[PDB]
Amino acid sequence: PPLDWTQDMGTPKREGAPVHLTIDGVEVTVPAGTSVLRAAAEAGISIPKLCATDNVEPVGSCRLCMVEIEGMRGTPTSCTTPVAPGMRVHTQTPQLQKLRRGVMELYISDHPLDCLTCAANGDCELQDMAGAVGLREVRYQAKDTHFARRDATGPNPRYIPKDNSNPYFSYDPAKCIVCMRCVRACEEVQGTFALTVMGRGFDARISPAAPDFLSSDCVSCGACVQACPTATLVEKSVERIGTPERKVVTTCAYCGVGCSFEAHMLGDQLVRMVPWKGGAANRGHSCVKGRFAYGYATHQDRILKPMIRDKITDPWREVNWTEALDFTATRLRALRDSHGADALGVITSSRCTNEETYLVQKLARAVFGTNNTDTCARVCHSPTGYGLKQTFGTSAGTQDFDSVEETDLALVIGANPTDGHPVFASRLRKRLRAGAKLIVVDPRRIDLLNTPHRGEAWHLQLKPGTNVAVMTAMAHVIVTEQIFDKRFIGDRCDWDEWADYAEFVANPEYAPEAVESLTGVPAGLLRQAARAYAAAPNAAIYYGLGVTEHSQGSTTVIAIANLAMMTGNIGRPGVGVNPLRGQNNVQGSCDMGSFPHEFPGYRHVSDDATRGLFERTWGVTLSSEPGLRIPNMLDAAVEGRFKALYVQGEDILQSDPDTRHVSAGLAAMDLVIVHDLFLNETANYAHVFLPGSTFLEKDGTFTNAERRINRVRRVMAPKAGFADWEVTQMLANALGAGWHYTHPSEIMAEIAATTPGFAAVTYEMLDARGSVQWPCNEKAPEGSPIMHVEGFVRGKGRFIRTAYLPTDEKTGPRFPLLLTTGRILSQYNVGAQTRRTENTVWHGEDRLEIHPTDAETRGIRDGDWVRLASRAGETTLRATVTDRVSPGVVYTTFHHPDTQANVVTTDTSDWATNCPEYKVTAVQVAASNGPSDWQQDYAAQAAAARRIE
Amino acid sequence: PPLDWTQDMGTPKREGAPVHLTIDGVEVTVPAGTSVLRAAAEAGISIPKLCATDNVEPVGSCRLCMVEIEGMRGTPTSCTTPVAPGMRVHTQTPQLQKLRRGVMELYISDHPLDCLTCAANGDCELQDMAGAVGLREVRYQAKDTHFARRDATGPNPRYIPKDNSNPYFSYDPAKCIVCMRCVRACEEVQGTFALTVMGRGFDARISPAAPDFLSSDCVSCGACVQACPTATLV
Amino acid sequence: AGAYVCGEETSLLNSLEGKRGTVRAKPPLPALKGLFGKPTVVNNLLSLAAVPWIIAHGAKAYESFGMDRSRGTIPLQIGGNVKRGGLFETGFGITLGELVEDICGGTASGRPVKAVQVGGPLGAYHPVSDYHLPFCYEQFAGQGGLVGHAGLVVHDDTADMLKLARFAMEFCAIESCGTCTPCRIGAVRGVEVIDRIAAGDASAMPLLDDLCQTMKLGSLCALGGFTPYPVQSAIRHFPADFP
Amino acid sequence: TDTARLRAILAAHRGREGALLPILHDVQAAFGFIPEDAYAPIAADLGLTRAEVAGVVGFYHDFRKAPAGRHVIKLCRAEACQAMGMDAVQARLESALGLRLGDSSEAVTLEAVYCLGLCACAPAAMVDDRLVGRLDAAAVAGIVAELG
Ligand SMILES: Nc1nc2c(c(=O)[nH]1)N[C@H]1C(S)=C(S)[C@@H](COP(=O)(O)OP(=O)(O)OC[C@H]3O[C@@H](n4cnc5c(=O)[nH]c(N)nc54)[C@H](O)[C@@H]3O)O[C@H]1N2
Ligand SMILES: Nc1nc2c(c(=O)[nH]1)N[C@H]1C(S)=C(S)[C@@H](COP(=O)(O)OP(=O)(O)OC[C@H]3O[C@@H](n4cnc5c(=O)[nH]c(N)nc54)[C@H](O)[C@@H]3O)O[C@H]1N2
Ligand code: SF4
Ligand code: SF4
Ligand code: SF4
Ligand code: SF4
Ligand code: SF4
Ligand code: SF4
Ligand code: SF4
Ligand code: SF4
Ligand code: FES
Ligand code: FES
Ligand code: FES
Ligand SMILES: [Mo+6]
Ligand SMILES: [S]
Repeated sequence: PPLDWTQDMGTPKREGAPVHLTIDGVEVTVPAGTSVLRAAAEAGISIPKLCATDNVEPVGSCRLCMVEIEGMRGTPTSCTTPVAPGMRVHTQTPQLQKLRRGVMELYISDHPLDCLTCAANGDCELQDMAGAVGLREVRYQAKDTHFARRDATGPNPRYIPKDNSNPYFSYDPAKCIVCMRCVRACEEVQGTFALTVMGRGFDARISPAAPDFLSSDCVSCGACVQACPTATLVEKSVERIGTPERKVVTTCAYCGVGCSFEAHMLGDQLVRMVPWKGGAANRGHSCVKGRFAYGYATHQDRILKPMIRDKITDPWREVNWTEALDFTATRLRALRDSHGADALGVITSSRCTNEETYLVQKLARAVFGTNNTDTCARVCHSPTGYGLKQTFGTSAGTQDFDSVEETDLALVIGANPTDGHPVFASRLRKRLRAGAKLIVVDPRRIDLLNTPHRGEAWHLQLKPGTNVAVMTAMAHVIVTEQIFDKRFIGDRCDWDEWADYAEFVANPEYAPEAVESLTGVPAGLLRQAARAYAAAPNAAIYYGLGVTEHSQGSTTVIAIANLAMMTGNIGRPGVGVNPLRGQNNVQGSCDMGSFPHEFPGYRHVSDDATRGLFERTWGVTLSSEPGLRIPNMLDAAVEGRFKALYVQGEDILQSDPDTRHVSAGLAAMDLVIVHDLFLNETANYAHVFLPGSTFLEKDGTFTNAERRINRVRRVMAPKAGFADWEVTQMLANALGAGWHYTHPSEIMAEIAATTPGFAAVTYEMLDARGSVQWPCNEKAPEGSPIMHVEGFVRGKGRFIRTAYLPTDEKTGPRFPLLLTTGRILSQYNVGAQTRRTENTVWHGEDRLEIHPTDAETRGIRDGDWVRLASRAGETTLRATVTDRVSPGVVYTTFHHPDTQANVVTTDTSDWATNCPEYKVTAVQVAASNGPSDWQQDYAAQAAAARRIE
Repeated sequence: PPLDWTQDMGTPKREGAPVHLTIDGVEVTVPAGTSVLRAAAEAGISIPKLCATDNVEPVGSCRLCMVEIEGMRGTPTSCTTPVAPGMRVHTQTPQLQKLRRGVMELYISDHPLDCLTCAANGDCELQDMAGAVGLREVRYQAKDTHFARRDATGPNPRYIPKDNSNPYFSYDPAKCIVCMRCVRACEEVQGTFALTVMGRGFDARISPAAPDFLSSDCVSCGACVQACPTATLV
Repeated sequence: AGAYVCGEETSLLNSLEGKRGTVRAKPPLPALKGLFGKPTVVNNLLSLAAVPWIIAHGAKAYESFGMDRSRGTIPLQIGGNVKRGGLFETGFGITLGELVEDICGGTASGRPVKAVQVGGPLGAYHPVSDYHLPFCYEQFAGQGGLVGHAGLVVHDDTADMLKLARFAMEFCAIESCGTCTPCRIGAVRGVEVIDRIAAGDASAMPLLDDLCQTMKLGSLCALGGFTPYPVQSAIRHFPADFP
Repeated sequence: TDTARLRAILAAHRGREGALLPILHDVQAAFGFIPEDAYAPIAADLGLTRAEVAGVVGFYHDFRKAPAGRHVIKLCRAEACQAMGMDAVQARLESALGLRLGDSSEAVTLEAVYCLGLCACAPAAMVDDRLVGRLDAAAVAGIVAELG
């Protein structure tokens, strides 16, 4: 396999022609740009280096990679020396030995001999490069030192006390070798310039412009802590625990970017998690959550034994597996025989693997005998799979995340990658700092707009709801003008429909000059943005929950796809219409059924040719009717004719709209099973509880946003004793199915045999290649990094006439303001995993980003308590005046359940997939002291219902 | 290929019937005579060890390979603990972490911090087993030490000057951890008993019965130099 | 903004760019990629003051002045302890003997001269014995020295070479971006080694030599690659002052 | 009237290429130092981060981190000026004011500059935007006389 994974090469890898050079008697062939050091590394000949890493560009600080080259005067550095044809270099001459010894001498003259009692013993790059060169003595009796606490005559002015402000890593400058691999990484990789070198010369010290890291502009990504060789910046888990011995490759259980980590393990005790330098999702980078927040698995609140209740008002009962399953199955069979198989249902979890998802959809279809299954996809990115299905034919992405490396423009509708998908935002900024342009259509100023060293940028600060009017105006601009590609249309798309589309869009009513009244965006700016998007050679659209989660989501997505097809930004690296999927395995869950209208493989349920194959493979008779969706489920349960429910890895209460209605519908439910790690908001209405397994104790795969199948390995052992798929098969066999799975490999084999795309998928492949894009059959064995490269999937694109319809959530006298709900970098959606970590520092209370002018009239001030008098409920929250949002707009967060935010949210939803309207709600923000009438009752219920006996 | 090559297992390999045991949640099958440490090694679960090598028979000097076993009182050593059928052992409990920390503390209290300027940097078994257990502080302000050239009020009587008589290896006792993997190797493997432990207790120092190695009964085989973890014999 | 290291082309154009004047490595030359990644011609004033003269009065005229390799007129700036200081514009090939003993007399104090430092503090200490050495790049760079902006100071017998050799490193220390180690730590350690030499230690002089050599061969720029020259010159020319 | 001045300064240097250095010069010239309450606005208007704006301020010596005294006295410490007895001038003057090299106060601030171009006039000083040369042990009298 590649060496970039196991071995830290000196400099970043370059593209160029083959250049032959002789490194210390070894022939080598490397691209022209490639340095001497990286080539020597590729040749096996290692040259000492301390300040050079692959993550960042080389700098001549250490002077330890010096090599004698024929034709060059003196001892030049390999890191900053590009290879040339026929060059004969000598890695280790006597003179160089001497010089390197001298340099290490100068280092260690200013370094504490705390080796043998330091955190980074065995994982320090100064120690091995000090032993490598062969330092045997330090002749400099130093008086001026940074580490010495007390100097002659008193305190050392240079000494800087340790900084343990950040709960995840610590900064001890006493051991700093100024090399600036922290600065370089924070600036080049992450893109948040929070570190600098304060001072000039020996007095130079790394520092953020603040007393401590926490108070600074640091988001806790640990790219400095990963790139710091000398324990200056060090994880605290490595201080408390010893330095780890083994490594295991797993992936993050967040964000759907699928950052591939390697957990460093000392026995069974997880010491830390560090990126792998593998996976095209993250090339050795991460964020706070995946990097550090993994302590929920080792939390005391975790539930480890089954629990049966028999009545929500009654207390729990710690119980073994057998009788738990017995009781469950008994009640299930009773309800089944009484009300029918359609009186049941499941709610799969994206958070889980795709194997478990397959087992669950089987449990719902084969065993129960119904098509009533669903998942988180239904509140997020369900309209995407309708729009891109109606237009292209695939309900999935279009490009990978490496494509962005070749883009020339980025159009962001309804996304905030700096929080939602940090590692994508990093590689975005990597390009924005390199000339590429940016359009942002969000109504709220995102931090992606205020990135440092930014190129050009446009910001369409519109009014929430009017997202299709803007797209229609873009289209009107591009069509009234003539910038679109006619060749692209004529080749990959249809013309007869395009003519109608143009004759419709060309109407002067959908023009930028008329929408300014309702949209709120200027006309000139919009025209300019449109022209810029159309003119650029390789533009790329990235969209999220600002389009999908609305009354018109599928429509907006369709408009966006129309744009992308018209302009010609499809079927090439650097161009495409990418939805930014959320939870891990949302793609994999949706692919493995997890929908009430399909089988694994996005095949409809009414398809006889498919139902036949599945009845043949499972040996059971299936239904042809599509099932209910969560809204339908709850409305039914309120009306009746729905009694059972098996909630897997989901919080249907806090993470769903109209908390009142969903609660009322979850209450009127004779049986509602829960299968999560922790006791949740949803388990307050539960009758049964089955523990779960974390991604550390699991084994399987995750299908991320870019259709990539990453492999998840087992590092710990299940504390409950059983993984989620084991529990699912337990239940299934206890009901009467008769499954026998001893490993998810068999399950994946089943999947491959059943649905196409995964037909060539095998864990061996995933191990060898590392990662695969799921469209991988005998044709395209390696994978499909880019979709629609050669003609679309349906065969010919389709231009659909989109239009703007006034939303039913318009605002009035008693509900003048609008509302929005979003996210933060530190905390995850419901924070059942993340509130149980040290990420409650950056965000420990949800707040309301109100506008100043909309605050003075009401009397609101930063830090005050306000009430959100809406139509579908009421809530109280801590305010925050900020010029981030526009006037007549509000922004809340749902991470914390102490504040019931989704009680404000209304039942209004999309038309196709019924994805709720989270991003628009007519509210009234007033000043108040008493929290609420709903929050009180919720707290009371949660207190009286989370009691164990 | 075999692990005996790449990995230094704890104790010599024994002949016997198949015995099944559970090492820290991992099923293992090893001959009866085989120790807990070697089985844990074969299982992938590494237990800290400094005085145990495959070349020679195990001794209970380091006390760093302690493991909590069900049915056994206290924290017995794996090196000197033969496996038994059905035995469930726990490699890393909190108490054991604490105890190993303490033992490494006692070691390093009498060891020079010449790391970063010593010959065996990266190839020392005291350094990795001091970092492995996670030592973060030494609370013993030592006055009695072997390495200190000059003690309070004058020369250290314990200090023994380096020996570079042999042109191939050198003996710096200032860094000796008495474990006797040199003695054990010279006596068990080579078969020429030229090394002994002169003294009783803290005063115990490795030595040949002669001024320097060269004048002794040493044939220069380097089995002590191969088995010395802490750069004393280098 | 008060930095001697901002005279280096890289650091200079780095300071122009709004950043901090840290010297860059040299895979790309400022000519190829300089200010804002765009090609830039970075030159000294004396070089851009002769351009008009050169192109107008005829290049063939400007080539008439000088030695075999070095061609043209240079100003020689003469300061410090010297009777007639100031500026002397002339063609190369002139011996500093003439420039310092005849043209500019001797010293202001009236004492003899023990040192004559060509170049700035990055220049060797040429004594009276080197009066037979003409002014040109090649010959001076051959005779263990340096001639740059033609700086030329003078010190009389009442000067201490120890103080000056220490000042050299002190300068290299206070004036240092801090990019590479041989100047970061090297200088502030040499400043201690020199004090130790002053004390009387014998384990300092060879130490000093090794330090100077690693500084010469390792330092990224010339602020820590020519700093050794003052030291070594003051040591090998004036040993009666260094115990 | 700090925000006003700063905004005016930033408006004066709008659109330039590498305008951080000039902006900082103007800021220092206005107040006397780079206040930490002016690291953020500069960074914002230039699109930088507080970190870089602080690093730039730290690297350069001409940018004060705190104000100086009513008067300032820079005194070369380079080779030439050293040659003709800068040490003596320094000693005399620091005895006169009672402030050693680098030691500042509310009255004055004695510091080094390492050149002024007055190399021929070896002993050279900068007192409040006034250069002085040939600083004998007598000129110091007038240096301090006009400098209370
Ligand atoms: N106001 C507002 N509300 C929203 C949204 C919004 O934008 N605004 N977004 C909607 C969308 S985008 C979605 S994704 C949802 C997300 O939010 P949810 O659908 O609630 O999913 P999670 O946040 O993972 O937590 C749900 C439960 O599953 C548990 N769990 C986590 N990992 C595992 C595992 O590996 N195995 C098992 N057996 N259980 C596990 C968690 O610990 C937790 O108890 O929120 C929705 N609600
Ligand atoms: N640290 C962290 N990471 C996460 C998550 C988390 O909670 N924390 N959530 C995960 C999940 S499951 C999700 S779905 C994904 C996706 O996460 P994103 O795609 O980033 O969606 P959000 O952050 O909810 O908000 C989208 C942005 O668009 C704005 N907007 C609001 N209304 C409109 C409108 O009408 N038109 C337009 N053009 N824009 C509008 C919103 O105010 C907001 O700024 O991220 C995943 N990653
Ligand atoms: S950072 Fe490395 S060299 Fe420095 S004390 Fe720690 S282990 Fe030793
Ligand atoms: S954790 Fe990440 S953002 Fe914070 S200083 Fe380190 S590299 Fe920069
Ligand atoms: S903190 Fe670490 S990475 Fe940064 S300069 Fe110091 S040693 Fe290098
Ligand atoms: S939350 Fe997203 S960006 Fe952060 S580590 Fe997990 S997958 Fe990567
Ligand atoms: S023997 Fe090992 S622990 Fe002792 S000084 Fe040498 S490297 Fe350090
Ligand atoms: S080298 Fe000498 S002392 Fe060491 S093991 Fe061999 S015979 Fe014994
Ligand atoms: S010389 Fe080496 S092997 Fe022998 S007792 Fe000392 S440390 Fe152990
Ligand atoms: S020698 Fe000194 S001034 Fe020159 S680049 Fe290196 S650190 Fe900077
Ligand atoms: S080793 Fe290449 S310069 Fe640091
Ligand atoms: S570790 Fe087994 S006794 Fe030394
Ligand atoms: S050297 Fe002080 S005047 Fe130029
Ligand atoms: Mo989501
Ligand atoms: S999602």
